[PDB]
Amino acid sequence: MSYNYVVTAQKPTAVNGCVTGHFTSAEDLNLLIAKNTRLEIYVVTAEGLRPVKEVGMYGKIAVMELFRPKGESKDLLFILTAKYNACILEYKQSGESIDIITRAHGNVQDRIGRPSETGIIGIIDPECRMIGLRLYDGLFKVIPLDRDNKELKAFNIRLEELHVIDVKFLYGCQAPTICFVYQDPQGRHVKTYEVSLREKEFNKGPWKQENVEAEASMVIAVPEPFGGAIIIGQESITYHNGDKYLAIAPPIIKQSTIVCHNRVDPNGSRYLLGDMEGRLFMLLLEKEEQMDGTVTLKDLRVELLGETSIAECLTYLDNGVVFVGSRLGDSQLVKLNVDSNEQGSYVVAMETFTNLGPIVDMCVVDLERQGQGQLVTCSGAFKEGSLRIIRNGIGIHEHASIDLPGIKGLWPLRSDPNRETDDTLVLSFVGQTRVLMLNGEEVEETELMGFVDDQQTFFCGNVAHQQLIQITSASVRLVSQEPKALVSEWKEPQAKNISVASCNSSQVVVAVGRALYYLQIHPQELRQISHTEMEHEVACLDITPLGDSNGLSPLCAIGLWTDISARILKLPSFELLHKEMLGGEIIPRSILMTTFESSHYLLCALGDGALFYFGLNIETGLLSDRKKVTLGTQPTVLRTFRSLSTTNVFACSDRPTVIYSSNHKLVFSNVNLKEVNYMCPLNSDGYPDSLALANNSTLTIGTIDEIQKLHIRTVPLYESPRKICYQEVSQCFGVLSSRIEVQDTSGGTTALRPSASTQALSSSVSSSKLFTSFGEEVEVHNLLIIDQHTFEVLHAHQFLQNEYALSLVSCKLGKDPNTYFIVGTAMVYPEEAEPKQGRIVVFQYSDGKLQTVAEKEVKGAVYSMVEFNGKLLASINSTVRLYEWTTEKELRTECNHYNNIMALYLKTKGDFILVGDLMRSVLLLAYKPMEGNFEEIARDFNPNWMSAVEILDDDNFLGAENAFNLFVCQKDSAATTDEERQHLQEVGLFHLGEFVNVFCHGSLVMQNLGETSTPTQGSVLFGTVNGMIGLVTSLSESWYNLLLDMQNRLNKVIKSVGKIEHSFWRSFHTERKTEPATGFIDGDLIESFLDISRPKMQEVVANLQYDDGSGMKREATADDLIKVVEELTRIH
Amino acid sequence: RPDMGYNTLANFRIEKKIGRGQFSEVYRAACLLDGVPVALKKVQIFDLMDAKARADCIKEIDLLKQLNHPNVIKYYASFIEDNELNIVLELADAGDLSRMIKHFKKQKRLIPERTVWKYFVQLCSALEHMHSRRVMHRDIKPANVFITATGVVKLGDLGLGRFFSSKTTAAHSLVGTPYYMSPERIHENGYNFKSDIWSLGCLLYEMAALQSPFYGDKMNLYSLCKKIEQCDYPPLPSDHYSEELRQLVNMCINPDPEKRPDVTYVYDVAKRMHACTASS
Amino acid sequence: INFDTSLPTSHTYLGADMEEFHGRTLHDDDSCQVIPVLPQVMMILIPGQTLPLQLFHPQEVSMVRNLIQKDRTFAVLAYSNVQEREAQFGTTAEIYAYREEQDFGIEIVKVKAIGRQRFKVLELRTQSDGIQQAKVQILPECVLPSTMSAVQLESLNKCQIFPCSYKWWQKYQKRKFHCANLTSWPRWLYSLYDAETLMDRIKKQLREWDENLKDDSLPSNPIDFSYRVAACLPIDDVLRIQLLKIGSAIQRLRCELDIMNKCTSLCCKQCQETEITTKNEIFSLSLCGPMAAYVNPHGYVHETLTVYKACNLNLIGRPSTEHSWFPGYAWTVAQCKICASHIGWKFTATKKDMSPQKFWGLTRSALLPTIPDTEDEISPD
Ligand SMILES: CCN[C@@H]1CC[C@H]2CC[C@@H]1N2c1ccc2c(c1)C(=O)N([C@H]1CCC(=O)NC1=O)C2=O
Repeated sequence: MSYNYVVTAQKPTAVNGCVTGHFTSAEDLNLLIAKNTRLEIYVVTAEGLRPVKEVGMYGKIAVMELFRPKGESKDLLFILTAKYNACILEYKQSGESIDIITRAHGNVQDRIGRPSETGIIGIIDPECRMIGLRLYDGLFKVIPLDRDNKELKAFNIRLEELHVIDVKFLYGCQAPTICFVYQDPQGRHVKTYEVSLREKEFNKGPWKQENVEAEASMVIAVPEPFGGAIIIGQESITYHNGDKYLAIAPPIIKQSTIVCHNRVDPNGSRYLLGDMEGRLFMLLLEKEEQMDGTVTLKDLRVELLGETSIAECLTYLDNGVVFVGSRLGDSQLVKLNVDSNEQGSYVVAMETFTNLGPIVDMCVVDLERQGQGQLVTCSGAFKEGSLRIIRNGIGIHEHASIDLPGIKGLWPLRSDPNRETDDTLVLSFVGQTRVLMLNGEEVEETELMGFVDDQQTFFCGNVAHQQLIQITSASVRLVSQEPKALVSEWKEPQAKNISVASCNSSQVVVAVGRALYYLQIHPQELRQISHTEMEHEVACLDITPLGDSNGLSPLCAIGLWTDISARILKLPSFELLHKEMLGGEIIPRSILMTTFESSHYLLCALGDGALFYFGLNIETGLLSDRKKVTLGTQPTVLRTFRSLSTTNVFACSDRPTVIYSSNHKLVFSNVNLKEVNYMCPLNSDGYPDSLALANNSTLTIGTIDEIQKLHIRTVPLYESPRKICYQEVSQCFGVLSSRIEVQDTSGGTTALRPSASTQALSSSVSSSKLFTSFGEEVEVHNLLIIDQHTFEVLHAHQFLQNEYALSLVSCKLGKDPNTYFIVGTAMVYPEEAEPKQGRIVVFQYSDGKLQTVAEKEVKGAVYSMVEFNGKLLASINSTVRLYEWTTEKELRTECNHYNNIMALYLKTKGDFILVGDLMRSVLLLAYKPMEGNFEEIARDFNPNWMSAVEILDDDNFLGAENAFNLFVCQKDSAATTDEERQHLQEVGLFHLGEFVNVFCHGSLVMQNLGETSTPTQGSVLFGTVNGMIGLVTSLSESWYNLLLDMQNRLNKVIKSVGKIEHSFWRSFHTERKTEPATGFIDGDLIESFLDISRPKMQEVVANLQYDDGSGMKREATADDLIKVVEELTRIH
Repeated sequence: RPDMGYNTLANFRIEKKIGRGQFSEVYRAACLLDGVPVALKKVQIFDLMDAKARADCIKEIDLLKQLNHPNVIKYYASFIEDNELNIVLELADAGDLSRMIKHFKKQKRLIPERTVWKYFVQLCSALEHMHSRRVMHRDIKPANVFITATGVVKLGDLGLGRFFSSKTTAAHSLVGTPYYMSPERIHENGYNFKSDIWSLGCLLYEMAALQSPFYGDKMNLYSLCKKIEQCDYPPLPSDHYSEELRQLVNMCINPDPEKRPDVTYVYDVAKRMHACTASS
Repeated sequence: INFDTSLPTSHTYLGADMEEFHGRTLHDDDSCQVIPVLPQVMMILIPGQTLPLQLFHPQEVSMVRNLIQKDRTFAVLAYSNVQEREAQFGTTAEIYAYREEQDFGIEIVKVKAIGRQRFKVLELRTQSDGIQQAKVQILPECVLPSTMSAVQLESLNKCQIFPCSYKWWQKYQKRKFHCANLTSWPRWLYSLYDAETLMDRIKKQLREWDENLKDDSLPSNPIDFSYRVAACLPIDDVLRIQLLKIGSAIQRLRCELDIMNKCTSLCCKQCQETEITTKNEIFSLSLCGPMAAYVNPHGYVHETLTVYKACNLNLIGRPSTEHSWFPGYAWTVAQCKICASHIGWKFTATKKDMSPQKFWGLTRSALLPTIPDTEDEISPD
């Protein structure tokens, strides 16, 4: 009954693996990346990092590595998913079709097994003959590399050792030896084996076990000539080759455990280390020993290089550049100059990949533009706390604002020979045309002698042959550059008037009355070379030069007032190039030939809001390309300015609709402007690459933003973000933060680094009187208040010592005129397992200060706080409690309800209450104001970890649970017996592939009625620990029946990377049971139906029976799907 | 079966027989769940009383269920099994009041005055308990006044035997001599709350003089009625008992029930008087 | 406390040792089974506990004889209301020790039973002979991976194995639940739903009741430690029912850990106000704990809780050795001061050398846990 639909509004941004090799061919330096399911292969070049390809990975990636077998001229790739789907890739490019085809694929999971505690480790044989994977404890999975085993068929070797921390294949061995450090009650020992395929078992290794550091963590198999293996722990590093043994005790590694390692030399003479905190360590090996030409170690010097972002997977790119992969920070790219030593660091940052994860709490809001959501999220962890202010659009920053009484026409003019910069921007009033001098900040209206003033400007610009054409609706009075005299004035022979003055780079063709003629700007003269009339009046005249030549326009497309059709004909003749069937009633408003990505395009923007997007042929003829994407519902105009070395044509309308093609298909990034009527580029000397926003309110000039899908901002906090809530009236945000402070021998705690809490403009410490060792860390929790414009921290509130803040709510309660910031602390002590004295504290932002105008003392710990229709519903410990905000400003408990579970989540709608604990004990309570007490309706219990929950509607409840899954719940109102009425049915199963932390109601698009409503109902968004912001919106029964019956029809044609089916990928995942996904629709797969090729769209639909409007219409062509699928893509 | 606990025969182990009335039999036994000594009272209602008489007997038994006092025999449970109403009480095997009265009679030594009031106040408290809850005894006598080695007095046989004998009034003359007959009972005027104190006065005189107020050798039931109606009993000695001892029994042993005072008057006298000889 | 706590576990009070069985029987999860039911069993049998029975009815002896050649598994219905024989859940129990004695010319068997699996009954049928056969649907023992498994970085996985225990327990949270900065919930909350931390807090209380060491006696498996605590908990029938339905042992430990916390005072079940004993006065006399199931000479158990000081009891009887459950100990019977129910006995040491001198033996079937102050008894999780 749920009938839902899930789409991705933002792909994952935090990486979980990063390698280097020669993937595309022999002579390439690839930098493969995999964030969560986005395998972003690159190519490293001196210019930087050049993207090549991104693929759709149907699975959660955890193991990735480039290995080159023998007989193969380029690196392959090993791909193993968290669902244990294993496939080995092969890059291939055939001219243009970059296809990452797969050599081998298969599943490598076994029936019974307990996944290990140290996770999953996958390593390959340096001779490229073994795949080493440790999936389950006490069992080693190895697969022989050969052409015969294309299915990755596996054989197993029983391990008599349960704990195995880190296992690595060894360098310099006749047979593949593995070296691993593993914990036993005796201690930590490093033991080896000789895995052999002939006997399908293990064998004795090159040496025995060794007693080593009590916190030995990982191995790093040093390559030849040294061989052996190096083992890094929390305290010291060691070398284990058998007879040889070296170990140094470095005092600067003691700060934190070393997690990430990388080899920056093909012979192992150096190594790159990185800890949890994200600082860089240089491990060097010295071959100073030379017995008789053979070299071995002498010392294991360790150096400190610099501080990077908190690192997960390091990688060395040539010329001392490293991609510092991160998960809870910003992925970086740093040059390791060896002579810098500017302050003690050999690290300077070059690049930064914006990372959305980890998202903890977010609020969909409208910062600037009403009616549209600009999602704000809390992202980062520890020192990398930041806010990801996502917005769906490409706005413009107007650097100028001059009031103009409805500017009806603007065009650049350059009355200055040898300038190469805009000088004049002549306007066009209803019956006048003011010419303005604008070199720097000048906005004065200076009229040239070569130009008239009592006319409506329709074409005022610059042409070659030392002639400046200022064409008005009356006549074309061509002016000069140096003398600025009227060389010629081609007037209408019958004193007629041109409806619009159209012109090219070297020719001007106007539409005088019902006839069209071409008048090129001859050198120091003006003449006409053609004269013809059309059947209907030329409402729109468009004669603009095509590519090349730059002296003539091969084709001109026009609109007929009495026909409302695209009339294309030759410029020096009258033979009709082509006629377009699309169009009627309302005449076209503007026509232009667009050359996006060297591809000819022509969108017919009408005066009623219809843009008949189409192509053109420069040589001869024209196409149809039937596609009309609504660029508004108001009169428009198509004006193109480059400003970026590309076409960049934007059609002004009541809403600003921008026409950009991503690679070869137009992506309508609907711009953010008040109301754009006409557009003209202001490329002045003081306005480089800028533009003039000509509106009906005030003529503005400025620089537009980039052509980006979702422009993401970021503001640094330098402390962990916990929660966020939007408060509209106070014009600010509220965020909970936890800066780690070091317990020194002073009785206080010093801040580690300056942060948002430390550097806030105002700080307050709580003074509540209602109720240690050196070197230890203690969290200090804060409420930070940050403005929505500049995101400056305005107040950092310091809680009591050892006080934990769990819940955030912003609302106005009861019958008061001011809204409140209310946070619930929870005093937790290391001795006390479950806290016993929380708190509820009232804040109200006003006059630049945060004050505690009210306070509440409680016995427990508060976990969730919603506003229940004017009254605050705080769930303390495991007793969901109500309140009533009184007139004395003091919370008073009204009703209580003691739960069989721990009231961790609270979601309310109308007069309902949703309660859940950390183990998926979803509870539904109904308030009865006719009695003043709570009640229970249905109570569903299931043992499984639950991340966050949200109510869809009065009947449907949605949550995110363990094992990267999404589920919905629904209570049937037709329960004939109360036993069924006491149960929450489940109908939603879905493997989201992510781990939600928060749900929020809203959308990032302009909320449009659509007259006939929309397929989707509601709009809820969910964040993630990686940043995969998505959207699930309920659907009708027949909408979901169509989409489901064609999503199954998609997968029979579109192929994935690894031949991983969609059924397997999306199916419900639990450690004990798997079930197909039902009651959900994948929007990312559904949106990918557009990019499929045309002849495949014929195989997709053959018996669909799409139409339901009085007739099945089983044919449903192909555009009927594009009618609905394109409609769907507009929700985000 | 522990599910009903004290409420089944299979839980109990019968040892011997300690009593045998006209209709009911009294046993001492224990239970193989706790072993607590008890008083099992088995009667055959199916052969002695009609259906109507059982409702009043059951309802009265329910009143005795709420009777909880250290000076009264505690009521454990009452149930029906094998067509028998089985009632389990607190067993008092240390003896009854009449045992020492005979013992002092054998010693031919008058019981000290201070000793008489020591336990008579305890019996008055027991009499106060069921009189406050509108329950009568009908069988107040030294026979069912038991004392342990601690000196604590309990009052047992709460008229259960006399409830089944209401249809055999003429049979009272063949089994023993009812020396504690009240004037309202012999005249068939019905039993009232003044009959208990009448027996108490006859009990109090017997505790002092070691004889019944209307005792007589070869004395017949007609002669018993004349003495009871005339209240002709030998006077108590004044040298061994004070005036208050003799005055108290005068009101209790009276032909007119209305003249006889309430239990609170007797109990208050019991508390004040006994405290005097405690320090004497 | 020199009682040699192994004695009550050996059940030397039943006579000669029973015949032991080595085979182990288990039913499949969610399977539909048919199992016999003992008509005269009313104990809420927590699996993982051994329950000794003595049978006197010939049908009971006939029933076990049939089961002796069979799988030796029978159900124990946890009657929420015992009067009408209504049962909604149950427990499948195996038999491993039995002994038949021809006492006084009749065949009497004394049998030890071990409970294995909780199950849901769907139909209650009674055969013509009077023996009850129950439809069985085994509840699956849900196993939960750690709450940090799905939100754990694959790089930090090498720090998740570890080598003044307070400083060590502080160092166990900060290195297993370090990834709490990714999710919305704090470090300390995540531990409250972690098995290896709940059993620590339970062991802390148990050491106040027993002088044993946790390493040997108290098990390490969260499933085992969940059933072990529940059986040896001095609780009534109702509080022990909710601990049988719970499927995941992570919930059961939180519920028991709350049962052991709030229920500081105890009262009789026929008074609901007469305090009898507390939780601090409980001390252990068996390897099973202070609680140890003994049977009365006529097939009738008496789970018993030995406490130092107990009140509101009146002493009845004389010290008789008879069948003293505590070897060397006589007893004096006590009953409730108000409701005249049988609370328990007061044992006295006949030998002055041995310890303890006096300890009260209270049957479990007449004690009611009760929160102090005035509030309803609620057990989260
Ligand atoms: C079988 C005859 N018995 C005797 C005649 C009946 C009555 C009175 C004395 C004794 N008796 C008992 C009744 C019930 C029990 C015991 C004795 C007895 O000892 N127990 C328990 C509790 C004490 C203990 O530690 N071990 C037990 O077995 C009973 O349940």
